[PDB]
Formats: sequence, C-alpha cells, structure tokens
Amino acid sequence: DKICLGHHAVSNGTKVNTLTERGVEVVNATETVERTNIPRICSKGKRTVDLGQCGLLGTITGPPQCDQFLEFSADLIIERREGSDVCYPGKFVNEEALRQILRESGGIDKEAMGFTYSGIRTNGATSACRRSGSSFYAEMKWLLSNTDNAAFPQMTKSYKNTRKSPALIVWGIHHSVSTAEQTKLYGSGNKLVTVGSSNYQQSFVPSPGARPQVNGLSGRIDFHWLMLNPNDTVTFSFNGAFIAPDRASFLRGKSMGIQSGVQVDANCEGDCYHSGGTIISNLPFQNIDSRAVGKCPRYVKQRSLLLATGMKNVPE
Amino acid sequence: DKICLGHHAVSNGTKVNTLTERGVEVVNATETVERTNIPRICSKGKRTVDLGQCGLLGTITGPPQCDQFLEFSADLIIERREGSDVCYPGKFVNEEALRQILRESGGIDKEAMGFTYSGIRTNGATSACRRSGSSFYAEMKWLLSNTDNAAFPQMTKSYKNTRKSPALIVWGIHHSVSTAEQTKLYGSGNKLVTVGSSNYQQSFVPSPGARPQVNGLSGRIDFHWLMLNPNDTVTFSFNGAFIAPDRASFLRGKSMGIQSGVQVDANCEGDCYHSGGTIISNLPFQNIDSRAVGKCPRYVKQRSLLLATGMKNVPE
Amino acid sequence: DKICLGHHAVSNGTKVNTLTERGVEVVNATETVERTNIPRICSKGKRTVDLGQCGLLGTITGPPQCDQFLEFSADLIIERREGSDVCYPGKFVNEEALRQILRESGGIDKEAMGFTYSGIRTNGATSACRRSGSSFYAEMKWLLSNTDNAAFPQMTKSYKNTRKSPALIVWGIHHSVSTAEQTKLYGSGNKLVTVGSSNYQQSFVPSPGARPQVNGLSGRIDFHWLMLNPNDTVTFSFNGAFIAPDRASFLRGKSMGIQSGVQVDANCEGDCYHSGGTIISNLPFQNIDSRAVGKCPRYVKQRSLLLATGMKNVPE
Amino acid sequence: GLFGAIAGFIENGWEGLIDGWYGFRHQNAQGEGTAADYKSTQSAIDQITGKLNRLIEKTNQQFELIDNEFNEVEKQIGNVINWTRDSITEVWSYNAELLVAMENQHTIDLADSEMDKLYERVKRQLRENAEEDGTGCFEIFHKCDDDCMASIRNNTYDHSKYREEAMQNR
Amino acid sequence: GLFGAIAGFIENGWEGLIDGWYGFRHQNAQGEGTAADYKSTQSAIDQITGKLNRLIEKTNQQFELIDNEFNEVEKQIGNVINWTRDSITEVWSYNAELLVAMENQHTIDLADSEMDKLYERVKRQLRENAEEDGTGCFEIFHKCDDDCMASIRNNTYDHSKYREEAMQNR
Amino acid sequence: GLFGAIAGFIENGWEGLIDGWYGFRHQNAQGEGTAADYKSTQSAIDQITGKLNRLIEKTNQQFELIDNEFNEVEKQIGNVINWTRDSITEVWSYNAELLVAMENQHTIDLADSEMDKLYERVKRQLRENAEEDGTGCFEIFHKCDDDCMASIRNNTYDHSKYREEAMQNR
Ligand SMILES: CC(=O)N[C@@H]1[C@@H](O)[C@H](O[C@@H]2O[C@H](CO)[C@H](O)[C@H](O[C@]3(C(=O)O)C[C@H](O)[C@@H](NC(C)=O)[C@H]([C@H](O)[C@H](O)CO)O3)[C@H]2O)[C@@H](CO)O[C@H]1O
Ligand SMILES: CC(=O)N[C@@H]1[C@@H](O)[C@H](O[C@@H]2O[C@H](CO)[C@H](O)[C@H](O[C@]3(C(=O)O)C[C@H](O)[C@@H](NC(C)=O)[C@H]([C@H](O)[C@H](O)CO)O3)[C@H]2O)[C@@H](CO)O[C@H]1O
Ligand SMILES: CC(=O)N[C@@H]1[C@@H](O)[C@H](O[C@@H]2O[C@H](CO)[C@H](O)[C@H](O[C@]3(C(=O)O)C[C@H](O)[C@@H](NC(C)=O)[C@H]([C@H](O)[C@H](O)CO)O3)[C@H]2O)[C@@H](CO)O[C@H]1O
Ligand SMILES: *[C@@H]1O[C@H](CO)[C@@H](O[C@@H]2O[C@H](CO)[C@@H](O)[C@H](O)[C@H]2NC(C)=O)[C@H](O)[C@H]1NC(C)=O
Ligand SMILES: *[C@@H]1O[C@H](CO)[C@@H](O[C@@H]2O[C@H](CO)[C@@H](O)[C@H](O)[C@H]2NC(C)=O)[C@H](O)[C@H]1NC(C)=O
Ligand SMILES: *[C@@H]1O[C@H](CO)[C@@H](O[C@@H]2O[C@H](CO)[C@@H](O)[C@H](O)[C@H]2NC(C)=O)[C@H](O)[C@H]1NC(C)=O
Ligand SMILES: *[C@@H]1O[C@H](CO)[C@@H](O)[C@H](O)[C@H]1NC(C)=O
Ligand SMILES: *[C@@H]1O[C@H](CO)[C@@H](O)[C@H](O)[C@H]1NC(C)=O
Ligand SMILES: *[C@@H]1O[C@H](CO)[C@@H](O)[C@H](O)[C@H]1NC(C)=O
Ligand SMILES: *[C@@H]1O[C@H](CO)[C@@H](O)[C@H](O)[C@H]1NC(C)=O
Ligand SMILES: *[C@@H]1O[C@H](CO)[C@@H](O)[C@H](O)[C@H]1NC(C)=O
Ligand SMILES: *[C@@H]1O[C@H](CO)[C@@H](O)[C@H](O)[C@H]1NC(C)=O
Ligand SMILES: *[C@@H]1O[C@H](CO)[C@@H](O)[C@H](O)[C@H]1NC(C)=O
Ligand SMILES: *[C@@H]1O[C@H](CO)[C@@H](O)[C@H](O)[C@H]1NC(C)=O
Ligand SMILES: *[C@@H]1O[C@H](CO)[C@@H](O)[C@H](O)[C@H]1NC(C)=O
Repeated sequence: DKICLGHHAVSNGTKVNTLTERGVEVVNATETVERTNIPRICSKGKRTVDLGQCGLLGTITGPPQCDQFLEFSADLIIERREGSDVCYPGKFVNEEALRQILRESGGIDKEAMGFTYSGIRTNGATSACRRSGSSFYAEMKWLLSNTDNAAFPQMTKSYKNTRKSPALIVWGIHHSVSTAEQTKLYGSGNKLVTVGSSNYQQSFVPSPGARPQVNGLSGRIDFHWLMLNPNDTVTFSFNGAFIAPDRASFLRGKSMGIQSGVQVDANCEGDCYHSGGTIISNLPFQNIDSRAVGKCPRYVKQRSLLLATGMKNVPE
Repeated sequence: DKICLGHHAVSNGTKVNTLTERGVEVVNATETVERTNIPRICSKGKRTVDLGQCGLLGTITGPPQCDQFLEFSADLIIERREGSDVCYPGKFVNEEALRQILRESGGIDKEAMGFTYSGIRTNGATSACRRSGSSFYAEMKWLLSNTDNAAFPQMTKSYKNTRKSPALIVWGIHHSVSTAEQTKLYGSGNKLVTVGSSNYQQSFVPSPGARPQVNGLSGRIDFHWLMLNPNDTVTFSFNGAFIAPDRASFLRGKSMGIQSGVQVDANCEGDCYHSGGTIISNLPFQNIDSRAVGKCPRYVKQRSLLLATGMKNVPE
Repeated sequence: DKICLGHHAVSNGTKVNTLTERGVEVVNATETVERTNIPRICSKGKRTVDLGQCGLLGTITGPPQCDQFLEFSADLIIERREGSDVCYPGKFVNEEALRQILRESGGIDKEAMGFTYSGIRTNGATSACRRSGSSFYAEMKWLLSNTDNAAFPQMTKSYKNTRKSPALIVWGIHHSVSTAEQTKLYGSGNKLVTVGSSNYQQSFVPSPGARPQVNGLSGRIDFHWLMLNPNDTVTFSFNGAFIAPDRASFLRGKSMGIQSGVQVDANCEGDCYHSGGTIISNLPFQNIDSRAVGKCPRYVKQRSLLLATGMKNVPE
Repeated sequence: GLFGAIAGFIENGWEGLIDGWYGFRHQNAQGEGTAADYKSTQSAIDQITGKLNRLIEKTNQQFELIDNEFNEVEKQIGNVINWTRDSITEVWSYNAELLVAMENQHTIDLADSEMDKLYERVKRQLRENAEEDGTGCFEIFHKCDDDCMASIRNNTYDHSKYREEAMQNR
Repeated sequence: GLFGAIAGFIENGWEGLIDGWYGFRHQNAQGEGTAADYKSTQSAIDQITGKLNRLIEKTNQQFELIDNEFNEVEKQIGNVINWTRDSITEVWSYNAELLVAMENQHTIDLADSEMDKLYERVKRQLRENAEEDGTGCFEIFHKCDDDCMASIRNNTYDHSKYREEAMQNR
Repeated sequence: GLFGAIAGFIENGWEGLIDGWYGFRHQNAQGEGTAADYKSTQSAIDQITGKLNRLIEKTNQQFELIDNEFNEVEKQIGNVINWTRDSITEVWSYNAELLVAMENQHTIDLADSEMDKLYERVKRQLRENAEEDGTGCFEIFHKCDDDCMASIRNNTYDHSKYREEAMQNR
C-alpha cells in the first residue's frame, strides 16, 4: 500500500557549529585544527646542520666550538640553546639581522682577504679560546704593537670583492680591562677605527674599563659587519684596538633556519618546524605554536573547529 | 471557500545591503559597528594610577612631580599630556621601549643598589628640581669631584641582581653648558663611562656645549637603561659626567597602559580604552578610534553596517 | 499536447571553481585578478616632479644635479635609479625615514636660517661639485679656519623656527682623508659638534681616515637631520668638521612618492603605481606587483580567479 | 528570495499580522479572520537570534600601544606601524562588509524558506480537498466553519473526513 | 544545484534559446515554437549584476612605500616588513579564493532557483488541466493553439475556461 | 534545514539504513523491505568530498623567523612584531571560525536538498497513481509486489501501465 522515503542516522552523532547554531549534531565530522606534534626535527632528505655548541654568528669568526662549521652547507640550519658565538667575551653589533641572513644563506664559503702586515704583531691569543693551549678566533687575527707599550702605525688596509655576489665582512673592536691595558697592547693616546664602503660610512673609538668576569676574563670584543658588493672596496683605517678579518664569507644559496631543543630525525619529513618539533599535517590551521616557521597551517587560537562531513543526525 | 497564507510587514522598514542588492528593505535590523563613546576612563574595579604631572619614565628616576609615584602598583596606568619625565632637562635613550615595558609592569618596586662612595661628592643639585630649595632626582645621585676643578678617580662600581626577576637599571650622563663647566665638575681631560652586563656592552663619552634654555637651564642629562638578569652583574667604569643610580627597580606583575585626556570614573567598567574615553560595547566592530587598546571590537572604516534580524519587508 | 520548460546553453562554456567543485562549466564568467600593466607612469592631471638625476635627499642640500629642484612642488614624486643625493661623497643618517617624509611632503619651500659668521672661512668647495668650476652644496656652507692649520673658535649658533609647521634642519659632518687633513682645515685637537632641540639631544665627533675613491675623492661627509617644531630653537655648538645649513626647509602639503624606470604620460590617469608602471583597473585584486603603492587592488598570489556571471552550462 | 514565496508568488505581506511572522487569514460562510503560526515563526526567530549570539560572542584579545599620541615615535618605525595598522584596518573593513552582506542574504532566504515550508505542509494536509490558487491560497471545495480552519492550524484536520464530498465537488 | 532543476530534472539546456535565459518550447497541433521568459531572465541578470557592482565598488585606501627597491633598507627592519607583507598577501589570497568560490556556488544555485520558480508558477497556472511529466514538461489534455500557449506566457491563461474538458480528458 | 525535509516533514532518520545516505523502506502485501538510492547518496558524498579537497589543498607559503626564542630581540621591535603577529592571529582565528560555520550550514542544507530532490523525483514518477502522505510517504492505490517497488528504484516504473486502476481506486 505504500513506499516511504528517509535518510540515515546514528546513535552517536558528532556535534558541530553553524552560522545559526552551536552544537547541532551531524552524522560525521572531521577536525580542521592540527594539535599533533612530532617531538623531533623531521629532516628526511635535507642537508641539515645542527650547530650544537656552535653559535650561528660564531661560524663567521670561528671560536673553537665552531671549527667544524667554518664553511658549512645546508638546506636546514638548527640553532641550540647551548650554542655560543664567542670564546673571548664579546657581542655582535646588529646580531639578529646577521642571524636572519645566515639562517637563509644556504651556508657559507670563505675566501682569504689577502691582508698582509708590516710593523705590528698579529698572533694575539687568550686562555678563553682553547685549542690545546691558548689561541684565538680562527677567521680573525688579533693585531698589536710589536713590543709592550709601543706605538701603532696609522694603517690603511683594503679589500675588493671581486666575486659576483656580496661579501660578508666582519671586524672586531677590543675593549681592554684598563685604560692602562689598551696602552700596553697598542700604545697610549686615543685610537680610531673607521670603515668606508661605497654605500657605507661609520667610525669606531675604543672604550677601555672594567667589565665583570666572563669565561674568567673581564675584557670584551665588539664584532661588526657589512655586506660588501661586487667591485666595491672596503677600507680599514686604524690605530689600535682592532681585531682583523682574515677571511671574507660568501653565501652559498638558500636555506631555512630554526631554533629547537629536540632531536633530529631522518625518518620523518616535514616543512613546518617549531622549537618543540615538527608539524606534519594537511589541515588548513594549527593550534600548536604561533611562531612555527617553514610551510605551515595558519596558527589559530581555537583548539578545535569541526567541519561537517555528513547530514544532520535525527535519531529516535 | 478558502484559506490564504501570508507573512507580516511594516510601514517603516529598515534598509540593508546583501550580496546581491544595496538598500533592500527588511522588517528589522540591528547595528554592528559601535559609534558610542563614553567620554571618561571607565575604571571600576581596577587598581588605577593617573600619572597626572608625572611622566611614566620619571617614576624610575624620580623628579619632584613623581615623588608620590616611585613605587606604584596598578592594573591600569594613565599617562597625561602634561606629564614630564624630567626636572633637569634631559632625555631617555630608547624612551618608548622603556615606556612599553613600564605600561605593562603592573607597577614597580625599588631596591637599594648599595653603592658606596669614597673620594667624590654625591650631593649635586639644581633649581630646576624643587623640593622647597634646590634638589635632584630622588632615585639618583649627581656625582662630582670633591672640590672645584679637582680630578676624578677612575671608578669601578658593580651591582648583582640577586632576585628572581630582571632588574631595570638606569644611569644618567651629564652634558654641561661649556667645555669649561665639565672641567669644573669633574676635572679636565676627556672622561669615559662604560657598562658591561653578561649580555650587554656599550660606551658613553660626554659632549659638553651650549644648548637652549629649558626650565631656565641650558645643560642636559642623557638617561640610559638595561634590564639586568638574575645572578648577573652590571659594572660601571667611569671618570666623570655620570649620574649614579641609587635604587634599582623591579616589575610587580601585569598591567595595561593608556594615554588620555578625560576623567577617571569608578562607576562604569570597560576594557577598551582610547584617549577620548572608553568603548563599552558587545558589537563585533567599532568606528571610533583605530588606536584603541585593551579588549576591543575590531576597528573598521565603515560608519555603519546593518544586519538583518527579520525577513524582507513587502508592504502595500 | 505539451509545453516544455528549459534554460539556455552554449557550445563554449567557461570553467570556474566553487565551494564544492573545481572546473564546473558555467555560461559566462569574468576575471577578478588584474594582470594588465600600463608600462608608463600615468600622470594626467597631477603636479609631477621627475627627479631624474637628482636624489630626493639632494633636494634638501642641493648638489648641482638638484639645482632645479631646491623648492619643488608636487602631488606625485618620481625617483629614478640614476638619482644621486650627493656630489661630494657622503651619506645620510636615517636616509630612508627622511625619504618617506619628503615623498609625502607635497614638496618643499626654503627659508634663510640667517646664520652670520665672524672668525672663520665659509666658502669651501671641491671638484666633485661642478658648477663650471669647483663648488659645493647650494643650501650648505663648508666652514673652515681662516688660514691653514689655524684654530677654530668654539661656536654657538641658533635658529628659531618662527613658522607654524615644523622645520626640516640638516647639517653635515666632514671626514677628511687624513688626521693631518682635519688639522689643516680646522686645527689640531679633537673637535666636537652637538645639537640641542627642546625634544632632541645628540653629539657628533669627527672620524678622519682613508676611504676609497668616489667621484675621485676619498673623503666623506655625514649628513644629519631633525624636525624643529614651531617656537623651538636648535643650537649648534661646534669646533670644526662641520658643514653648515644655510636654509631650512618647510613641507608644502601632501604628495605621493614612487620609484620607477618607465616614462611619464599625461594622457592616461592612474592612482596605483609600481616601478614598471601603472595599474588601471576596477578589479578588486591584482597579480602584478605586491609592492604597488597608491590606491590599488589588493595583491594576491593567484594569477586568475574567475567569477561566474551566468548559470551552469549543460549542453548536448 | 531563493525559495520564491516572499516577494514571490505571495504578492505582499500583511501589516495586520502583528501576532507572529507567518500566519493564516481564512475566508468562509462565517466571514474572514486571521491568526499566527507559532511553530514556523519561532523557527525563524530562533535561527535569527542564533546568528546574533554568534556575532556578540566576542571574548576579545588584548592589544597594547605600540606608538605614542603625545610624543611621536621615531619616524621610520612609525611608518611601518601605520602601514601595518592600515593594512589590518582594510582586512577588517572587508571582513565586516562581507560578513553582513553574506549573512543578510541568508537571513532573507531563510525567512523565505520557512514560509515555503509552512505552505507545503498545509498543501500536504489537504489531500485533494483543496487545490492551489497561485497567490498563496488554498481554495477549499468542502465547507469549513471556524472549527474546521482551527483544526488545520492545530495540525488536526482530517482529510478522510471530508474526502468524498470535496472530491466530487471538483 | 541546490534546487534540483538545472542539471537536474531538466536533462539539459537549449542552445537554440538565444533570446533569454529561461523560456518555453511548446508543441501542439500547429507544430513546435520557442520563446523567452523576460521576467525570470531579468531577475537572475539583475541579481548577478548586483554582485558585480558590489565587487567593482572599490574606493581604495592609500598606501605609501615603506621599503626601497633601489637602496635596500636596513636588514632587520626589511625582514619585518617582508614578513608582514607576506602575511597580508596570504590573507588576501585566501579571502579572494574564498570570495569567488562562495559567490560562484550561490550564483549557480541562484540560477537553479529562478528556473524552479518559473516552473512552479506555470504548474500553478494549469490547475488540473495539465499534469507533470518529470523531464520539465507539462502535458496538456485540452488542446492549445499558438493563441493558448501565448496566453500562458502572458500570465493570462484561464484554467476555468478549459477546465471540464481537460478534467474529463484525464 | 533550508529545504524542509531532513528534521522537517520527514520526522527522523533511519539507523537501519547502513547501505547509503538516502533510501526507501517499502510496505506491501509481501511485507516490509529497505534499500539505498546510490545516485542521490553519491551526489551528496561527491559534493562533500569536494569541500574537503578544497580545504586540504594547501601548498603553503614560507615564513622565516623574525624574532628569537633564546636571545630576546630589542624590545621596541619585539613589541611591533608581537602586535602584528597577534593581529594576524586574530584575523585567522576569525577566518577559520567563519569558514567552518559558513561551510557547515551549507553542508546541512545541501544534504537536506538532495533528500528533497529524490522525494520530488519519485512524486514525478507516480502521476496520479499515488498521493502524498506528508510524513515523507507515498500511498499507492494500485498494488505493488517487490517487482513493482524495484521498478521505481530503477527509474523504470511505468505510470500508464497501472494508471486506470489506481485512478479509479481513488
Ligand atoms: C681570575 C683571577 O683569579 N684573576 C683575574 C685574572 O683572570 C686576570 O688576568 C687574566 O688571567 C686569565 C686567566 O684567568 C688570563 O690568563 C689572562 O691572560 C691573557 C688571556 O689568556 O686572555 C693572556 C693573553 O696572552 C693576553 N693577550 C693579549 C693579546 O694581550 C690576554 C689579554 O691581554 C687580555 O685578555 C685583555 O685584557 O690576557 C689574564 O689577563 C686579571 C686581569 O684583570 O684580573 C684578576 O683578578
Ligand atoms: C637665566 C639667566 O638669567 N641667566 C643664565 C643662567 O640661568 C645660567 O646660570 C644658571 O642659573 C640658574 C638659575 O636660572 C641656576 O641657578 C644654575 O645654577 C645651578 C642650578 O641650579 O642648576 C646650581 C647648581 O648647584 C649647579 N650644580 C652643580 C652640581 O654643578 C648647577 C649646574 O652646575 C648646572 O646646571 C650645569 O651646567 O647650576 C646656573 O648654572 C648661566 C650659565 O650658562 O647662563 C645665564 O645666561
Ligand atoms: C686621483 C689622483 O690621481 N690622486 C689623488 C687625489 O685625487 C687626491 O687629491 C685630491 O685631488 C682631487 C682631484 O682628483 C681634488 O682636486 C682634491 O682637491 C680638493 C677638492 O676638489 O675636493 C680641493 C678643495 O679646494 C679642497 N677643499 C677644502 C675645503 O679643503 C678639497 C678638500 O680639502 C678635500 O676634498 C677633503 O679631503 O680638496 C684633492 O684633495 C689625493 C689626496 O688624498 O690623493 C691622490 O692619490
Ligand atoms: C601615523 O598616523 C598617525 C595617525 O594615525 C599620525 O598622527 C596624526 O598626525 C596628524 C597630522 O600629522 C595629527 O593631526 C594627529 O594629531 C595625529 N594623531 C595621532 C593619534 O597621533 C602620524 O603622524 C603618522 N606617523 C607618521 C610617522 O607619519
Ligand atoms: C624583501 O623582499 C624583497 C622582494 O620583495 C627582496 O628584494 C628582492 O631581492 C631579490 C633577490 O635578493 C632581487 O632579485 C630583487 O631585485 C629584489 N626586489 C625588490 C623589489 O627589491 C629583499 O631582498 C627582501 N629583503 C630582505 C632584507 O631580505
Ligand atoms: C613577545 O611575545 C613572546 C611570546 O610570544 C614573549 O616571549 C615569552 O615570554 C614569556 C614571559 O615573558 C616567557 O615565559 C616565554 O619563554 C617567552 N616565549 C617565547 C617563545 O619567546 C616576549 O616576551 C614578547 N616580547 C616582548 C618584547 O615583550
Ligand atoms: C560516542 O559516544 C561516547 C559515549 O560514551 C562518547 O564518549 C564519544 O565521544 C562519542 N564519539 C563520537 C565521535 O560520537
Ligand atoms: C568520518 O570522518 C572521519 C574523519 O573524522 C573519516 O576518517 C571517516 O571516513 C568517516 N567515518 C565514517 C564511519 O563514515
Ligand atoms: C666587475 O668588474 C669586472 C671587470 O673587471 C666586470 O667583468 C664585471 O662586469 C663587473 N661587475 C659589476 C657588477 O659591475
Ligand atoms: C521610520 O520612518 C521615518 C520617516 O519619518 C524615518 O525618519 C525613520 O528613520 C524610520 N526609521 C526606521 C527604523 O525605519
Ligand atoms: C528590532 O531590532 C532592535 C535592535 O535594532 C531590537 O532591540 C528589537 O528587539 C527589535 N524591535 C522590534 C519591534 O522587533
Ligand atoms: C642564582 O644563584 C643562587 C645561588 O646563590 C641560586 O639559588 C639560584 O638558583 C640562581 N638563579 C639562577 C636563575 O641561576
Ligand atoms: C572557446 O573554445 C576554444 C576552443 O578552440 C578555446 O580555445 C577558448 O579558450 C574557449 N573560450 C571560452 C571563453 O570559452
Ligand atoms: C560575458 O562576460 C564578459 C566579461 O568576461 C562581459 O564583457 C560580457 O558582457 C559577457 N558576454 C556575453 C556574450 O554574455
Ligand atoms: C609662537 O609664539 C607666538 C608669539 O611670539 C604665538 O603667536 C604663537 O601662538 C606661538 N605658537 C605656538 C605653537 O606656541
């Protein structure tokens, strides 16, 4: 006598939100916000450099813990909490800009500046920089006066970048424990260091005094930098307190840089990274870390947003 | 013989916009952009500090107009146009970063640095800083040479932050009206001031000369600052032109800071503030001030966007 | 016996994307992402200044290539690759902030500072700045000591902005090829230059040394600036190495600034510009240049997004 | 409207209907009356208020100052801030304009739907007793006192009771 | 489509219909003809052009340069700018993709709706004179010369005129 | 739902229907059976999976670090970054909330539509053989063995075969 029409239903429906309602039950739904983290840096198929105890900036100047990283090559660069840019207490002017540059460099390739010295000592060292005995920064040279208290000859040294891409140049200013100790190294009177590229001018006067003990030592070195363009020349006019660049660095290509405290893993592949690991997901959004880098779902404040994949559930 | 079906209608409909039309008349609509301002800072239930004539940065160094604000405590901090960070003409290096810090500090708590002096005068003052007679910044001390033209002993003073959170440290460089007047205060020859925290290095050389008259006075003081971390030590090496910190500040917790020119009001409560007052609204958007701070509707350029709360109106 | 109902269709339908499908064929569609560029700066009806060989900042100081731009007036300002801010090798401190200011100034109007000198030479020049013979920056004056090696009298010069809007003030520090050459111009001993506005304090010590040859010359000039407010006074205390402002600049009103390498054209009108030309479009979005300025469609990564302007196509 | 009822085959609304959103005006031997359908009315109202709740649900995020209205910040960093803020203003102004237009379209169609739902329900009650007019009206062949019309409104109208007579009255 | 007419119970469209969007192809003793329904056609067109106006309504905001294509800005501040701009680019690329998809869905359904609206109107004109085919066709029991079919198209067709004869022709 | 079928004139769904989304439960002299309509079921499924593909289609943009979790960046520039990031977070959180709500509404209505499409198709097959119940059921006047009911499900049911007898059985 009859034929009825109907639709399916389930005992257990999944609740979702609409334009009109909150918690309307539908047949089936699927999550759109990713919460699952892999607690490892998923590095399968990528040239990876885990800096460990080496600080990214320390790859340019080369303290002992960066000896194995002086000319590295990478698609992915991992910075560790324990990493350190210096052996002899110091600081980089514009540290973070230079980091951002090195993070996406694809690594670095070094080339001798070809500086040659006459009238000064260039083998200065320290117990802070240990290579089985006192030493110094591998890529640098600590410039002095030949004998204690001796004068410093006003000096003009130049480097022309003859290559096709710009050269990262780095030099260091020394700050001795006393006003007395700056005179010992480089003679009395106030010394001047200046730098002149075709698109750059700046000046540097040392500032001796008594800092607190770091690595046992109370002196400091200021590191500085500029990118020197093709067929441009940088000139170093100085009279002391100067730490001299021996090699200039060049950037290899492209990479990505991250900061983490989890292990590396060549078994899983991912392109979205944060300090706690890797977000492997096809979901449009994520609620794991708003500072995740690489190619990631968009961060959102919501923990979950369920998307209906079925009709409304109408049981009973 | 019949039963007709129909829907309601009104003589006066409200016009709205759709995907397809502009100004389609519907039965009823409601606004979604807030235009109503309360012209008062609605502060009910909040620890509020209205700085008045005191400048936020002046709470750290303490000119006379900030004497009652040296250790304040707040959920909400209100800066006034008339507020002033200095009595003796001066300026803060990085003023705005330090403001942003103090705005969300929850206020400050001061602790004696415990500096102790031998060989110099520390009671320097001025007519600009009036506490019934010439005076100076409450939290600071103006360091000198014992007698006119006398030398300045090269000095090494240190403070270790022994507490669990970082300490805001502030010191001031003095710039006298002449090259002659810098010699009077601190003796001739060029003086040096430097600062060395485990994550910080910088140097300060004074710069005497003739500025224009402010508060009647033509000299200036440069104020400077760093956050000193737990179990780290800051060292002050100097030879003159230095204004010495007596207390170090610590941040109490959390707050919000705003700038306004309207009265405070403990009768109304709000969480969205601007300089003209308070936005009390549940509407998703606002067209009042795009720089409103706190927890606010999103600013939008549109004055009004009407949302239909009824069917289309079809009269006659 | 019958009447059928139907809808239209076409042999050639346009494919589009929906919420549910990709490449569903509809009757007709229209593009929403603009790809068409006009390869010219469309300047119809606008006061336009094409700086050509003059650098925007060079309009303030006035090297020879900016002689015709010293008091310009504009709605639209065009910077060229070939443009140059200097004749005698130099650099602006805060160059880009000052550019952004000048780009939207509406141009500039100059007014004599009224500085008057006694005890020094003020006619210094160079072969780099050619006006049929050696010369200097039109708006500036190169200050010296009357005779070679002579002293420099400690000098206090002031300007009060008496006008209703703030004055752009610019002065230049000179850096000579030697420590010997700074003494020739301005006598030996270390010179000091300082600047004091009611909301500004800074100091400038010269830094002689050997830079590389630019325009044939190996010295440099540092240019600096501040905006001086109505009824405020700027004071210049100095002892040498100082390049003196002769006129102060004032901003005329409003403009827009762009950078380009295509021709100007008064036949077409546009309000969206980039370096390759003009985007003339009513489309909500564009895929031409994400750095386009003016009033433009929103840049999007997609090359094309087709919007259905007809029903689904169902042929055969 | 998408469903072709409101401003559609129903030529216009009723200003006399102040009791609900949708209703009936009958006509018979006993004269004209009117009423409101609660069920249909409430289903539109509850959906509409559902939208409102959704857009008044705004526990917002804190933002602090990053510039200064009394002491202008350094100019470079000022222009970056202003550019960002203006870019965000543009996004939100777009979002708000689209939200309300998008929502308003749905509202109008939603109310159109509910009217159609009520209409078809009624048609489904009167199986061959009444026939369609086209103005939004059901012409009844068998007669209906105020008791009948109230039975339709209450969902209690029995088609089999008046079947044969209306059938033949065709 | 949401309303089940276009690409639905109407198997396909007409390429011969160049006169409007929706129309009639009749059949009778006098042969086949065709025409266009203006009212329905115009209601889709006017709605569609309403969308277009809406998306071409763009009095835009001014933005200035905050970086430099000839003289690269300081690197830190350059990377903040680029990050912001890329973030804004992402938002807009999403917004545009969603807008057009969202709009395109509605367009398709909207045209589907209008066809259904026209269909049901016609059904409502022929009360028991015609019956439903299912392909989108009304089989008429009483005969209809070109004068009749034009009366339907003009909204002038009177069901009571041909009632009894079509009724019995069942 | 917008089309008034699901949670509408169909009072509830069938938990016994595990074979598809939409289907038939018949009743006749030979007893009750049940089945699934593939065509209708697949059209909802394919539309729904179309949405999913659309939201899993995310070849994303690269972003790098602009701040530092180990060595805090200068404070001014830190607060600008954080303000920007929080502003972008707000936009996306809004976008995601709106997308899913907007999408979920459509899904529900879309499934409601397909049920209605199937319903009306069937009605269109049984021209005056059956009449409408109102619960989502067609009462058949002429009898139908399991062969008949399968003919309806296959789109092969011929109304003219059982016309006169069902007509008179009225
Ligand atoms: C820790 C303690 O008990 N007393 C400190 C003492 O450390 C410090 O003298 C320094 O002692 C350390 C060892 O802890 C080094 O041996 C320093 O010597 C060197 C160095 O290793 O760096 C030797 C090196 O050859 C010197 N090189 C040059 C080029 O000059 C350097 C260098 O001069 C200084 O690092 C620059 O200031 O020093 C030794 O200085 C003293 C000094 O303040 O203070 C005790 O209290
Ligand atoms: C305004 C006028 O008629 N003539 C100015 C004159 O102001 C200025 O001398 C200053 O005069 C003011 C009063 O207007 C003060 O009395 C200054 O004296 C003090 C001060 O109050 O600040 C006294 C104080 O004890 C001094 N303290 C120390 C530690 O040295 C200070 C201090 O030296 C200076 O502030 C630093 O430069 O000064 C008094 O200097 C003169 C000086 O240029 O110029 C007239 O034209
Ligand atoms: C290029 C070469 O063969 N030898 C350089 C030589 O250029 C350089 O001396 C400079 O020579 C150039 C010409 O190429 C100028 O003539 C310089 O003279 C002037 C100038 O034109 O700028 C003259 C001017 O009157 C001087 N003005 C003042 C106010 O002093 C300036 C000025 O002193 C300097 O520009 C500032 O340093 O110089 C002339 O200096 C020499 C010097 O290092 O080096 C050869 O190798
Ligand atoms: C950034 O924009 C603000 C406004 O949002 C500008 O500040 C305003 O400037 C106008 C004219 O210059 C004044 O009339 C107002 O008093 C200012 N308003 C506020 C709230 O500050 C500001 O100048 C812009 N910044 C830069 C660097 O150009
Ligand atoms: C920010 O992005 C811009 C592009 O939007 C980068 O500038 C481009 O750099 C590439 C290669 O470095 C060049 O080929 C182009 O000529 C540049 N284009 C423009 C428009 O400037 C820029 O390098 C980025 N900034 C930083 C600091 O990394
Ligand atoms: C900007 O926000 C970040 C977090 O996004 C702040 O950094 C966190 O600070 C809290 C407390 O200060 C710490 O517990 C976390 O370890 C920090 N997290 C990260 C990821 O860095 C940061 O302080 C903010 N910056 C400024 C200048 O206020
Ligand atoms: C199914 O029902 C159980 C009730 O015990 C509940 O815990 C679970 O979350 C439900 N899950 C789904 C997907 O419906
Ligand atoms: C329901 O959705 C899930 C994802 O949440 C999916 O994997 C699965 O295909 C669906 N399950 C059923 C029983 O339909
Ligand atoms: C650098 O100079 C050499 C000639 O020595 C030339 O081959 C090259 O093109 C120059 N490069 C640039 C960027 O000017
Ligand atoms: C009602 O109509 C009056 C006409 O005098 C008009 O001023 C008013 O704005 C209307 N308001 C609403 C809400 O319809
Ligand atoms: C119409 O909307 C307003 C808000 O605009 C609301 O307060 C009120 O409930 C509604 N008024 C009527 C008469 O329905
Ligand atoms: C600071 O040092 C003390 C020991 O004197 C210790 O209790 C505390 O853990 C240290 N704090 C930090 C942050 O290293
Ligand atoms: C029309 O069809 C031709 C096939 O030759 C194709 O090249 C063209 O792109 C089509 N254009 C449109 C708008 O349908
Ligand atoms: C189809 O759309 C185009 C824009 O893409 C428009 O110019 C034109 O009016 C339409 N053409 C036809 C034949 O309908
Ligand atoms: C500047 O001072 C003059 C009086 O000399 C006065 O007319 C004007 O109001 C003042 N302007 C400001 C901004 O204080």
